Amino acid sequence: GGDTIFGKIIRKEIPAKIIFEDDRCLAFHDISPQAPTHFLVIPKKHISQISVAEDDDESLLGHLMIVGKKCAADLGLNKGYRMVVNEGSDGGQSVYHVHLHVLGGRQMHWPPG
Amino acid sequence: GGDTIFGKIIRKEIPAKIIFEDDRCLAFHDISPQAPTHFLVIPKKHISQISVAEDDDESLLGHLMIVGKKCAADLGLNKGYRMVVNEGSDGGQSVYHVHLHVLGGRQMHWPPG
Repeated sequence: GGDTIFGKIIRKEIPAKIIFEDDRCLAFHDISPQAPTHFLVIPKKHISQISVAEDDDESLLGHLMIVGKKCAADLGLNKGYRMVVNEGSDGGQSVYHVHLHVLGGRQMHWPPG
Repeated sequence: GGDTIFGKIIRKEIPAKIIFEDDRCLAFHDISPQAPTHFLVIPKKHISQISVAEDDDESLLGHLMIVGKKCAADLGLNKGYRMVVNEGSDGGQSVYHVHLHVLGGRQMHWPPG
C-alpha cells in the first residue's frame, strides 16, 4: 500500500525484520532503533498521516495498538514500553505512511521528546 | 470509571478543562504540560493499562486516537503533534488508567524519551 519505503516493505520488495503480519497490518523492527526493543506496526492501507485518517479507520488504528501490545509481550517487554504516533513536522514524522512506534527494554524518559 | 484520579475526573468529582466528551471518552488539558498544547484522551471504561486491553477494546482504542487527532486540529495543531501511550514502569505510566497524551505547539525531538 503506497509510494513510501513502507509500501515497498509491505510488498516484500525490500527486506525488513518482520515480527508479525496479518491481512491488514505489518509489524517489523525499526531499522534505526532508539531502544533495545524498538518496533513498528503499520496498516497495509496507505494512510499518509494520522491527521487524515477517516472515522471508518477507527478499529484499524485500534488494531495497530492491540497488535503492538501482543508483539510487545512476545518480544519479552515485561517491565513496560511506550507507544508513539508522530504527525507532521513538529511531531517528527519520518515517513508519510501511518506507523505506531513501540519502544521498551529501558527506562523511557519524560518529556517524550 | 475507576479507582484513580482519572476516575475522579470521569465522575466529575474533580474539575478539569474538558475539550471534548462523549459516551466513550473524555479529552482534557494536562495540568503539567510538556509542550504549549498538552492534553489527554481517556476511555470512560476503566482499563488499567494497555498490556491488559481486550481484543474487544480495539475500537475504543482507535476512538481515543480519532478523538485525539480531531481535538489537535480544533486546538490548531496544524504544524504537527505527537501521540503517546505509556505502559508500566519502563513506559513511565504514572496513573493506572489507560490514557493517550497528545503534545504539540513545539518541535518534538527524537528519541521520544
